[PDB]
Amino acid sequence: MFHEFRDEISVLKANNPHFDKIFEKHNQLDDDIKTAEQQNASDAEVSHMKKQKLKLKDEIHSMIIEYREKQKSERA
Repeated sequence: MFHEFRDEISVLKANNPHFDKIFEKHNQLDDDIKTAEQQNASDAEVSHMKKQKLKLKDEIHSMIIEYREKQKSERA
């Protein structure tokens, strides 16, 4: 919810060269969970897809962790 969670996560993670793979794979999950949530072909299917969301999110969120430690270690 913090500014650095949407501004640091969307600016550094949504614009970093790694976003290509980290965001494409992550954006795919959110695309598979939403496409599955549209009709909910199967609760277990829609609930299993989300499990990959927070998982594929950890990589996007984890990037910031390494970004705040590199920017503070490299810049600070």
